[PDB]
Amino acid sequence: KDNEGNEVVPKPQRHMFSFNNRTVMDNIKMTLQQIISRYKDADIYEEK
Amino acid sequence: NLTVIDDLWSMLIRNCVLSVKDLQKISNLIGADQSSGTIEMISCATDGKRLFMTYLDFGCVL
Amino acid sequence: YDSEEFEDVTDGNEVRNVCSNEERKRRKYFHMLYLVCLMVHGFIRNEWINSKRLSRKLSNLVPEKVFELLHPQKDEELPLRSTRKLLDGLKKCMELWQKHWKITKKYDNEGLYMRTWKEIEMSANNKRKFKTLKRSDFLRAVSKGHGDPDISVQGFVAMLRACNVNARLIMSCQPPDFTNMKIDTSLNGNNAYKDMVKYPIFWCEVWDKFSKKWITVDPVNLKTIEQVRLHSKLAPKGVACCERNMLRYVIAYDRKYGCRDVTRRYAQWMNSKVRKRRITKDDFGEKWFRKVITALHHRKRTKIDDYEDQYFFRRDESEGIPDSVQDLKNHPYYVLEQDIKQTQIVKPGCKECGYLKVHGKVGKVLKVYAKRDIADLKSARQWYMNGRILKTGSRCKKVIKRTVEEDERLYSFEDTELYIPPLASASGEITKNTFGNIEVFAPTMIPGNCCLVENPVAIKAARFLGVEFAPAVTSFKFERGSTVKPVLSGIVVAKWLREAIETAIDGSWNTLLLKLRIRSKLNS
Amino acid sequence: QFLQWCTLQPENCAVFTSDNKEMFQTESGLVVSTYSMVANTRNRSHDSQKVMDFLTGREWGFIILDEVHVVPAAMFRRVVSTIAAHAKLGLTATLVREDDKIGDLNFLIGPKLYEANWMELSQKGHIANVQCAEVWCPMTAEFYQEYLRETARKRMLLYIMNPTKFQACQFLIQYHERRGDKIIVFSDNVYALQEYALKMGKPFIYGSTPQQERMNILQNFQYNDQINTIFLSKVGDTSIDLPEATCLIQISSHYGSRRQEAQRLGRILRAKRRNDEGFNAFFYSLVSKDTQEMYYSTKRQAFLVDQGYAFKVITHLHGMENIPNLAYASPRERRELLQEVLLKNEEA
DNA sequence: TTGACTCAACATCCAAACACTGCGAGATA
DNA sequence: TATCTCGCAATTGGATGTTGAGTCA
Ligand SMILES: [Ca+2]
Ligand SMILES: [Ca+2]
Repeated sequence: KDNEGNEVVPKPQRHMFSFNNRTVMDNIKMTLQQIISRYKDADIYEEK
Repeated sequence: NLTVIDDLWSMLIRNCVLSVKDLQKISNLIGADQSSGTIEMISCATDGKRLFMTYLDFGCVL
Repeated sequence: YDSEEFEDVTDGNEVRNVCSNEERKRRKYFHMLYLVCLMVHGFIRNEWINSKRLSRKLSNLVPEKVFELLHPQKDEELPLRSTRKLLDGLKKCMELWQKHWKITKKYDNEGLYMRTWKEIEMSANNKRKFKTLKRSDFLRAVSKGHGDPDISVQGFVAMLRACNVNARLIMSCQPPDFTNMKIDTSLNGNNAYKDMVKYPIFWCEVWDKFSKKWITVDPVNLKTIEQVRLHSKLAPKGVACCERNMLRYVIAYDRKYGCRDVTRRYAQWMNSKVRKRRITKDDFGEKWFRKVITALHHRKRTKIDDYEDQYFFRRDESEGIPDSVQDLKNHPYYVLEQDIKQTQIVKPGCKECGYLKVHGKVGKVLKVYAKRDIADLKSARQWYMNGRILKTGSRCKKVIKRTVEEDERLYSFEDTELYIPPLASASGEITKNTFGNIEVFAPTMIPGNCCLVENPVAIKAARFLGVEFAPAVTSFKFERGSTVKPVLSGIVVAKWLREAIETAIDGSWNTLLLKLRIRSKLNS
Repeated sequence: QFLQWCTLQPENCAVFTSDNKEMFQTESGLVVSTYSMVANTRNRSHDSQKVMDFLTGREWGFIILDEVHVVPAAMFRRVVSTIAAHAKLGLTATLVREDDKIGDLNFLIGPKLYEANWMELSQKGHIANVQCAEVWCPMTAEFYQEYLRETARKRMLLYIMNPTKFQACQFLIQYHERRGDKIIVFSDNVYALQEYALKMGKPFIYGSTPQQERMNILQNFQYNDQINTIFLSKVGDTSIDLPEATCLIQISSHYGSRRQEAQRLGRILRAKRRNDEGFNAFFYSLVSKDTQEMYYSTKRQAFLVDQGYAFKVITHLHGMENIPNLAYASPRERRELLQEVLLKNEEA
């Protein structure tokens, strides 16, 4: 809500992760963004 | 003469003290774009501080 | 905050032409403002160039031999030989300036070349960090020999000044073009930079006391020295190049903080082409530009100015009639026969002063007249509107139609006389027209012993004082339906009643009281 | 107000006035005219005479009339004989009219077919339930003795200028904004209107106001929701009635014209129609006690009982004691309003 | 590469004086 | 029948210049 009872989206829900290693950060970032891309593909499939 | 000065001082629309509204009436009618806060003459004329101008103060302004 | 710091990393896949009049005026104003700012920049930079701390350093760059070449002995028999030695020194200075600078930087964004209106519109859209350049930074850059071509030439002028030669900084001011009325003002990207930098914005002029002429020097961009007669290597040529370099305000700054408009030297067609693209094309812009120059011209006139003015006058004499019809539209000196207004005549005894070959038609030719030989005529009514009546036995010079038609006669200024209205009487009574008003379209039309008081309440006042006046018809309001209306903007009273009226319209204690005293001695 | 909302195109219906010169004897289609132009002493220009000549020339097959009772039937009969028409129509408003002479305008036109049965019309949904109320605001002892010393008009200047009226007005103004209802106040006095319209911050439509500023408020009232309290004199009610604002406040009332105020208040309630379930159209009157205006305002409410509208009395609503924004509540502001009214009585 | 056409949609210039209060509608104690 | 109010009466333009786009020789 918006402090009264009318719905809003002031911010989007997100997760805060902290990384310490660089190779693993590169790998997790590339994997996650690739999953995001495949997900766009699957949602494109589903919205039809 | 006193009669002439009172006549000059009695050229308004009351005959009681020259009020701010009376000075305003005169200044507005003779053409004067004067702000309500442009008392100046009348404002400074007030010797005893009662917010108006009596005969003696009018005489002293003249 | 958290999204501001921690950047979203994602893979979002994804497979006519004339603006409004408001924009016209906004472009004219922005053009002026921008020009002024540029001219002030040139003034200040010229100050910096005069820096003593810098000149003592740059002086050491010029060998004695070269100094002597820059200040040759006056040669009586043939002053040209001295000019020669001067030019050789300037050339050698140009050569060693290449040695001095070494690093030249590119312009970050179009430098001071002309920007498009679209670019100016979108520049406000996105802010950008700007590395400030203080006077000290400028001096350090010039001494180290690091910077864009503008800073380079500026340093060069500073060097010449260090060697006590009379060297001007020349700036071709490139404000946005207020004549370009297009909405979309896109430019060709092909060779954009190379075409932009094909001609310079800053260069140098050096006074040659032997031949008495300014010598043009661009030691950085075109790397030449020329003695401009009719053609200059520095004026941009080609549609591509003139999209970012429109030559219209070439400004000269000298050792002594002078400021002179020097476009005439570099513009072949000042009076026909360039004038169209300058704010000076009309009387207001003329005065405005003269005001700016004067504001930037911090010295007395010299004999050199006299020489340069003679040069400009000869360049004006020899520009002559333009080659094309368009360039004679609104020309300051000439008019085509076909452009003489229906309300104009050729002054007696005058004829054409030249012809125009019309491009596109074999042997087709137009008659060109000097504007000094065209006389403007007005009708009797129009002259009265200018406070003039016709002389006795004046004959009209032209007859022209109007609307329901009507044959109106036109007269020249010489056939007209200044209208003098009758004086006010002793009591101050004015003589008025059939409507009970006095018509006052020109100062002349006020009676000699009278004055005009313009005020929304001047009538109420004069009526209130019961004094003698006349309402003043100062113009005519044209309004809806079909009907003209007189504009009674005030009162004509005798002169000795002015302050009475002004009190009446205007109204200290004494003034207010005295006006009351009068109002009463008057009513009864 | 309607004929363009209606199918009528005024391109043919030239309006003739003898001042509003219009196209006569050339109108391709129907015309709209008026009794004053058609036949009256107000034949200022011969445009009316030419319109009548054209009316004689063309056998006008039908005639539309609106409120002929006011105009004497003599001109009606004169133009009936002059034009020699085919048919006419009477859109009457009253059962009994002054034009019921020996030659009845009925048989001059035709028989009766329908009667404006207001009990059938004024109850099915248009007025949205009139709620006639009169706020009985108190008066003061300084203005009462100065009220009795004044007579012959210069005495209404002490009646309208009351410090508790500003406490009842700013309370009903803030009360209607909490319910989401627009307010359309009415008055009679000219000066006393600008003094109550400038201090509350409520644009105004009054006498001799330019129309460029008059239509701008109507664009800020029909579109913008920030202007829910407008102040109209007698021009903005006899020209255009607003179908919005289900809360009406009467402040300045004139004697005699209490039926003319009833015709003005009735045209607002008839314009407000949309058939809502609640649709409570509140009417208030800030009447001060023991003044000569509230006893004439009872004649105005007596006309509303004749129309069938219900009238109730509200002495004070339990909520005005909790509003700190009521001007002239403090006795200092009541003495400052007393000096401003004493200067107004010295000017009038 | 040049400029003189034409087209169309605005923009811009320029002409240039009647008065002002009476008088009937409705309504009015 | 005397008294106010108050409305009512008395659709700038047309000629000429500027601008950019486009077409032609
Ligand atoms: Ca007084
Ligand atoms: Ca005093």
